[PDB]
Amino acid sequence: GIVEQCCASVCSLYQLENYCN
Amino acid sequence: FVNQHLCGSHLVEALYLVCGERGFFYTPKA
Ligand code: NA
Repeated sequence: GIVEQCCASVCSLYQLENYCN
Repeated sequence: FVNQHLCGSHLVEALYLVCGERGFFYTPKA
């Protein structure tokens, strides 16, 4: 999930962009 | 600025800036 992928570990543009509408 | 640990309001603020007009969904619960 996003907190696991971007808080608990380092985020990426790819990940953030998967949550954009 | 996105390749770091982004938590809480810091993460929503990155989503707000990267996504723009597109908007996003923030689901912490998952
Ligand atoms: Na990560």
